[PDB]
Amino acid sequence: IEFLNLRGKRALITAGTKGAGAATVSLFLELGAQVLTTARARPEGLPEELFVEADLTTKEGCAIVAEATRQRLGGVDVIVHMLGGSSAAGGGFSALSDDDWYNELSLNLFAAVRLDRQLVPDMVARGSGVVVHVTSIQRVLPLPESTTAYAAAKAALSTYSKAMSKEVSPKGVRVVRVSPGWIETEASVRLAERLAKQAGTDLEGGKKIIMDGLGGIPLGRPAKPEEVANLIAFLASDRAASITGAEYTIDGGTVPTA
Amino acid sequence: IEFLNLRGKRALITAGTKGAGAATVSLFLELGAQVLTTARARPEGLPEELFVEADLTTKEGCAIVAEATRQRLGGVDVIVHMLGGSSAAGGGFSALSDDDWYNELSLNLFAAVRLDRQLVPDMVARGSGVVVHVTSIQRVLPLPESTTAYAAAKAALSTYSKAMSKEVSPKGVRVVRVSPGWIETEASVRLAERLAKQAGTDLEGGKKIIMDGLGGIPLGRPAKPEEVANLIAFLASDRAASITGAEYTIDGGTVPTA
Amino acid sequence: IEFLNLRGKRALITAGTKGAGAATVSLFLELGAQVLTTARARPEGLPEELFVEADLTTKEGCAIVAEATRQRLGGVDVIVHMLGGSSAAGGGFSALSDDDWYNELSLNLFAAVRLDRQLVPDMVARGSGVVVHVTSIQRVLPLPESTTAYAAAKAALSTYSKAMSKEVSPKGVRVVRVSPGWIETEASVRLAERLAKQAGTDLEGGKKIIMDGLGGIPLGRPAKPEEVANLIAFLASDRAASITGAEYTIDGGTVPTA
Amino acid sequence: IEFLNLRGKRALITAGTKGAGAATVSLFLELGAQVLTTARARPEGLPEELFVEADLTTKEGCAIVAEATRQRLGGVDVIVHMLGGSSAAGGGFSALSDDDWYNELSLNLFAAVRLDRQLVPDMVARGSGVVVHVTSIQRVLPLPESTTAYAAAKAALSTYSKAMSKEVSPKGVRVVRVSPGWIETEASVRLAERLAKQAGTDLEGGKKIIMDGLGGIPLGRPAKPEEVANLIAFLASDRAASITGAEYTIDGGTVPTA
Ligand SMILES: [Cl-]
Ligand SMILES: [Cl-]
Ligand SMILES: [Cl-]
Ligand SMILES: [Cl-]
Ligand SMILES: [Cl-]
Ligand SMILES: [Cl-]
Ligand SMILES: [Cl-]
Ligand SMILES: [Cl-]
Ligand SMILES: [Cl-]
Ligand SMILES: [Cl-]
Ligand SMILES: [Cl-]
Ligand SMILES: [Cl-]
Ligand SMILES: [Mg+2]
Ligand SMILES: [Mg+2]
Ligand SMILES: [Mg+2]
Ligand SMILES: [Mg+2]
Repeated sequence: IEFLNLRGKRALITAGTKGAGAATVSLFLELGAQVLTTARARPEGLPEELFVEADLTTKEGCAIVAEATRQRLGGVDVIVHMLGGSSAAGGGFSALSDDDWYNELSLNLFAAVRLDRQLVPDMVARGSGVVVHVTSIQRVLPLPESTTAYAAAKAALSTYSKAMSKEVSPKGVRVVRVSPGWIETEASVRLAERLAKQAGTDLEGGKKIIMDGLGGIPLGRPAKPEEVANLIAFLASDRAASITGAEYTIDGGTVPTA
Repeated sequence: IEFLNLRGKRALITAGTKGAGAATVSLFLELGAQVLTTARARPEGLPEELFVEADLTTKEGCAIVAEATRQRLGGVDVIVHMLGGSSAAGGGFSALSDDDWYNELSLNLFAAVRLDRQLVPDMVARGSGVVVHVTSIQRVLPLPESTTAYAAAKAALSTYSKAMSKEVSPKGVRVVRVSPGWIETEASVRLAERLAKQAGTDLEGGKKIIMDGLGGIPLGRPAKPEEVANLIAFLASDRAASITGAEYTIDGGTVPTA
Repeated sequence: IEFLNLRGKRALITAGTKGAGAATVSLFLELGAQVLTTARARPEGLPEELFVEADLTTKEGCAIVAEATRQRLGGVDVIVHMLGGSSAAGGGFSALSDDDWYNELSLNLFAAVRLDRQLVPDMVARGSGVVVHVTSIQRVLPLPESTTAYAAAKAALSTYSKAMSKEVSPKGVRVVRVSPGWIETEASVRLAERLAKQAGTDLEGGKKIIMDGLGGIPLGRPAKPEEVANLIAFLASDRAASITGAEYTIDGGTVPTA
Repeated sequence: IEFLNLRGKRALITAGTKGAGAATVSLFLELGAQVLTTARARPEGLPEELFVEADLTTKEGCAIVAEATRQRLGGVDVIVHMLGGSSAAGGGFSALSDDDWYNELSLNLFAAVRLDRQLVPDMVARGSGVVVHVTSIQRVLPLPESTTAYAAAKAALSTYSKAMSKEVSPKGVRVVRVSPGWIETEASVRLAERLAKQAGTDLEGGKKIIMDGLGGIPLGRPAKPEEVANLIAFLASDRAASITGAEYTIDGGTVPTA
């Protein structure tokens, strides 16, 4: 039995170069979806048809991607908003400049907002489709050292997503959130290695430092990119037709409240 | 590609006679699981090996089922606690007798507690497994007319489940909650028909009365039993290995908060 | 200016022998309220008129207190449900017996339920009054070692309280929850001292052990009994006439989610 | 007994011209605080020393107010961030322009962020003080017609506030949120009257239309400006010394979840 498939579905998945983005692109293709993804620069190995080059942190980039989506897919059945991250330095709330706030909002909130504004009305007119906003456990569990503005932007995204669900769910478009905790990437593995040029070393000890900083991960490990992809594919499928306006956390139990 | 399967997995699914319980039993069997389910009386059509007869609202019934599980399955990889419901009359909090409170707790909370106490330690010793507590959106969104004690019992279940996840997730047993809104069953369809011997009639109008009572369902319809089964099977599978200590709501958007 | 007073108000405050219970009794008397409080045995120093002797963990005790309230106060304007606690040993969920579950529910949930059932309808008939359910941060942030059933019972209480608020708030009775974190009592100070007959000693070090177990208290200290009383008196006063159906946390920031 | 006072305390209360802002200014002055408040233009009746003229929706305005605070108060013990509102038209998420998003963020989020960045470090250096972020129930309960961006901005504010509390609470500065539902103002009373030039008329009927739009208010009426002021004064006082990192909702029970 083929429990789940995405055959025929046209999907825009933002930021599919690496990490969970790449894993989600890869899984969607496995499941039969036609995929368009985005990056500032196309990675050398993958088909030109799969990528549109753009800076989604700018309104010009969003305009380009929305149009490319229309031209390449002809329409969208699934949007997965994966673009996100934080580049702010540490030092707490008072070390955040106007630039930092603008950067955090542009990356984590505005790309989804701008793309949705362009693409969702057509989905509503058709009367079917799914939008997945990838938020972050920091939206409920903020970590202040360098991610105060990151957390705030993800909280804006989460509530924006719920608001949109209230509007478009009655019209047949589902809108869900996926909220990951720590995801194991090349970047994070190197971060774990880094925290070992400082006191300690062992890598495992480095990962422990990171996990303790989150308040501990009951599962004892971060999520793999493929595991985030798994949840997103499930939510985008017809096996999830009654799921909308909800946030599905994938964090190994990190968020410690019920 | 076979995205999801449950081959080899041994599953206890409580209360599998009808509704979402029956749909979950049916889906698990489709996906290759060995299933044991429970009811006060076996339905006439289905194999004797599939059912254990017991009253899970009593501690004797729970003792019987735990032992039957050991004898028939030899061990458990997945427990899905589906037993739940409310038999209290209306009249608000002051119309709830001591019997009503006892009944609501015994049905919605104590069966899971008693079974988990017996079965989960062996899963922990093996170092693998999944427990699914089926709660209810009323645990966060209580409706006072007849379901004040029902809501309270489901809230106890939800927090109990989270507590257990904190303890056993580090030992390799995942513990998740599935929180349904209104599920379309034979009982509810007849309820919709009933609210038409009162003012109105149209059935569709009857379902509207029910949905308005919930504060509205953005999706515009209740969940189907098969849709609840879909989510439970996903959570029980290895595609969900990083998901624990979380509650996954399936309610068409009913809960109106982010 | 006398910002706040409780002159003329008749208050039942359960479990007022010590800790926050005693501090709340004391503050209410300071603010002009007529108070009735409860204990298994009256403390030697305080007026007989102030206390009714009863075991509120039994339905007989609740019946006695409700009647004593009617006889001594003639009516109730404010009920503060402070009775709560946990006597379960450690060992996690599987070490909880049927007795443990019964004890936790009887102490933390059933006394409020039984008393409310008797007393609240008269408040509703008058069309004014306040009920304060003292819950616990464990209702959202459960700690599994010895307090799995305690957390579950407090979650039941919290959702029960919200359900009741939906019913009686439109009739002019406010129903609010106060959710304390760690409260500094004689018992807890001795617990801090105890964890020093084990590794360490310093008392301050003992309090650190406790706080770390909670995941840390940002404020850096537990709440004082008087501080819990402060919040309860505010909520019971006419300065809080628009506050109902809400839970007010007093925990020095312990709960780490927004 | 003088339960509560704010004598000696120096308070910046933003946006104190009308509504809850004016009521909070008035109450703080009653309780002995030295107050500085803000508006685009000073209302004709009140002392020049009480107001600084500025447009807090701009970074220049925030710079002006922070400096005026330093000159007029010499230091700040309490900041109450009351500035907020929405000017977006209806039409749902797709009717929100880039200007709308910028306006909603600048008004509801950025004024607090910019002021806090300037003023909070000095409070931290002193080791005492309170910051109150006035959010909105829409941060959890978003209403999509015209307030999608408003809700998102208030959610950003709420999580930002929690993040800051984690950082500065250990240093002796408390950071709390007050989350109002509908507040009765001149503007809203006229809105109620307006919805009567449309179908209906009765004013009471107009207020019913508004309340139904919120999903109903169990209390049956909006909060008064003075009632919001009451809660803010309590939270700013030494009677609330153990309350930090929490959000206190004042909405007559509107938010329907526990
Ligand atoms: Cl990677
Ligand atoms: Cl496939
Ligand atoms: Cl929704
Ligand atoms: Cl059925
Ligand atoms: Cl299969
Ligand atoms: Cl967990
Ligand atoms: Cl004490
Ligand atoms: Cl007084
Ligand atoms: Cl309520
Ligand atoms: Cl006004
Ligand atoms: Cl005063
Ligand atoms: Cl905090
Ligand atoms: Mg910076
Ligand atoms: Mg009854
Ligand atoms: Mg025990
Ligand atoms: Mg607009």
